[PDB]
Amino acid sequence: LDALSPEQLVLTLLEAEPPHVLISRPASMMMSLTKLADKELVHMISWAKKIPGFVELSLFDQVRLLESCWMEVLMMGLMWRSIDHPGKLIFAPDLVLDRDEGKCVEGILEIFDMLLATTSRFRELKLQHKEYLCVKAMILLNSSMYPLVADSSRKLAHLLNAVTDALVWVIAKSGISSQQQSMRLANLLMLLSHVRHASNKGMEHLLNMKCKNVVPVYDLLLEMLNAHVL
Amino acid sequence: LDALSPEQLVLTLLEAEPPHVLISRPASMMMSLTKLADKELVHMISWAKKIPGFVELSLFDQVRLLESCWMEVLMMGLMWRSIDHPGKLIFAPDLVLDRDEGKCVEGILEIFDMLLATTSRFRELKLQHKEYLCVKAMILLNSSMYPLVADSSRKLAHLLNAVTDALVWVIAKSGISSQQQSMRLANLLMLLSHVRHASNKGMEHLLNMKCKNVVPVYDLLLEMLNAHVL
Ligand SMILES: O=c1c(-c2ccc(O)cc2)coc2cc(O)cc(O)c12
Ligand SMILES: O=c1c(-c2ccc(O)cc2)coc2cc(O)cc(O)c12
Repeated sequence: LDALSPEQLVLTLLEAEPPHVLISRPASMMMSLTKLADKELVHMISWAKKIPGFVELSLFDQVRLLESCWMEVLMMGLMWRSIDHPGKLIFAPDLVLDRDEGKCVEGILEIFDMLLATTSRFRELKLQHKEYLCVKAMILLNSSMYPLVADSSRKLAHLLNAVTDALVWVIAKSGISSQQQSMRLANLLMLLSHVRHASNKGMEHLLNMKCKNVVPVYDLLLEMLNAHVL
Repeated sequence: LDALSPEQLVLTLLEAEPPHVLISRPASMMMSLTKLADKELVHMISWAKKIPGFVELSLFDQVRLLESCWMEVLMMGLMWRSIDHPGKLIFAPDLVLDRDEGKCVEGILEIFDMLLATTSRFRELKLQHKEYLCVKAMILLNSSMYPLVADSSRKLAHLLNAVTDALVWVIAKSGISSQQQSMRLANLLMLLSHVRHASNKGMEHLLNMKCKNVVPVYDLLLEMLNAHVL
């Protein structure tokens, strides 16, 4: 029970943060974004396994959550990396793209603008480091409704409730009024729907891409998940 | 300021609820769903105009919110209508479909299952009538980030904050602990991302449909919005 205690949970999530990922480049923008995502997924899996209680979930729930959440978690990390730089998306060290470079690939400008506007909202709310760590973990745990709708099910609700309690604790430490605490929790959680919207649009765009101009991220992810079951 | 007061706001939303809509039927499932949506949009516009402060927003914000939110608001009303009936989707009086009827149209079963699982989550949480009225209005107001990221912008934040305060008031009246209040607010708002996910999948499916087997809902909606500007 103390591993899921707020201060301790926050500090555990801080140490599970993924490393810096480089594209390390030797049709090009899409190849770079998909190659980058495949490299980051490796570390996302590692991060998930470090969230207190995640590996105590059934294997079925662990895999369903990872397969559903990947673009959302990737995009939430992108938004945190780009928070202090209006008009820029810091995909990686590295791979810094300006909004206007989205004009070169059909369908991408729309996705860049949604990403930049969501990032702007988190900048305006002055998202804290401790709040970002809770939110990103909530994105993985709230990704698939199925796992919630028995032993493993009880557990997922409990785990999502503990991260939420941590977020509530972080907001209370800010010293603001009870009304303002309630409002800040609502403003942050309403933004989760905008991160989900971006991920859905990104996935739709990727699925509409011609196979030759892209790394097959999803199939590579499934191989990773099979590789981690065996 | 008292029009946006919690008890009064809830009671105003209750009276702005749309009427029952019938398909009134004289390739068929998709025609029925799209004909139904076009009829409901007429009343959705009317409902929006009755939410305190909505018509005080700039015309640009009113139209952007309506164009972005339509499938989400339609689907949240569907989920409320179907809440007490596992395995059934009560699209309208009527037009009651069983989960298995989704098997007949390609791509629809996936959307029916997401709708039925989200509906199941709201049933498990025992969503109250007063909570549903606040949530549906929050779905319209949180639909587009753009309008938030000056006079009309200030206003949208204020309006979204008032509905949120109403929801917080409703949850507090339930008598549960402060921790439980925080947790219930989080559980409901996290479900908004699942309603957004369903709407995105529904829109993608509709856009992939062959024009002859569907009513052109979106173009009809734009005509309604132009018809209401003029
Ligand atoms: O944003 C992305 C990303 C992406 C990559 C790394 C990140 O950290 C975040 C997103 C990957 O593939 C795409 C593929 C697409 O077709 C469209 C997209 O917007 C993306
Ligand atoms: O669910 C819907 C609805 C719909 C209709 C009425 C409602 O109250 C809610 C959703 C309309 O068009 C679609 C069109 C689609 O291609 C797929 C869908 O799932 C839908």
